[PDB]
Amino acid sequence: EEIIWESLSVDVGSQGNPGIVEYKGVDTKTGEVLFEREPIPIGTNNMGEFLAIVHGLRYLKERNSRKPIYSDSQTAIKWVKDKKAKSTLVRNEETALIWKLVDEAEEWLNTHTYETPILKWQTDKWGEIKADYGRK
RNA sequence: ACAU
DNA sequence: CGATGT
Ligand SMILES: [K+]
Ligand SMILES: [K+]
Ligand SMILES: [K+]
Ligand SMILES: [Mg+2]
Ligand SMILES: [Mg+2]
Repeated sequence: EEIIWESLSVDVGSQGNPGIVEYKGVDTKTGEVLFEREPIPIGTNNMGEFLAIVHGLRYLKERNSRKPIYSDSQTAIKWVKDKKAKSTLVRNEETALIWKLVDEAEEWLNTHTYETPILKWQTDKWGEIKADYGRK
């Protein structure tokens, strides 16, 4: 329908999938970058999209903000709703860091509360989410 | 199929 | 063209 401009938008960026994963959150209205995660050497697109939403939840909660979060990831929105990131990525020494962060994000969700609406960014209608990395 |  | 996901 209408974009809710008073919101936080998040997105993953990667070099390969699986590959190097990062994410960022921006003010939907202004494009101001509000947070950026240091690149993680191996992860998946969906793991990064999940981490980005959870980081957004933590960021808004710390600031007493009731703004919604936009994500373009059907998968990550569902994983956050379920409090469970159902990634297929093998757990081995190479993937230990991303899996540690995902495990810690799930743990945060299981021990905290939030009312933040997590909304699907409608890329087909509105173009690329404002947190997009411009790499595609 | 749809969403990345 | 390849991959991650419901
Ligand atoms: K997109
Ligand atoms: K991109
Ligand atoms: K597929
Ligand atoms: Mg995305
Ligand atoms: Mg993007």
